[PDB]
Amino acid sequence: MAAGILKQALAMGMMTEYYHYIFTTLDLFALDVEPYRYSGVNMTGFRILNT
Amino acid sequence: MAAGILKQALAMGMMTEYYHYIFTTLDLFALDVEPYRYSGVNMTGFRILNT
Repeated sequence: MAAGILKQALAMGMMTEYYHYIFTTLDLFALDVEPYRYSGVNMTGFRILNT
Repeated sequence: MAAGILKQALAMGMMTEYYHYIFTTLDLFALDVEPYRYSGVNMTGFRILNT
């Protein structure tokens, strides 16, 4: 769902330095983040997998 | 070139209601505009082809 909602957020001009998103999911690290890392959004979440 | 520079402008957070782009090209009408019409940017140009 998070991968899906991010695409919609991009389309909507909401992936910028103005927005900060906290993600509840522990599988945050599984998300393709290539489309968003250059934009300046803040995405924070948690990870229990000890990589 | 215009099709190409628009993609870069989107990536850069520059296809929004704040920006107005005038295009010199007469083939403006040939551009896939599906990625940009919902965003609020202003794109204006000319067309000599009498459609």
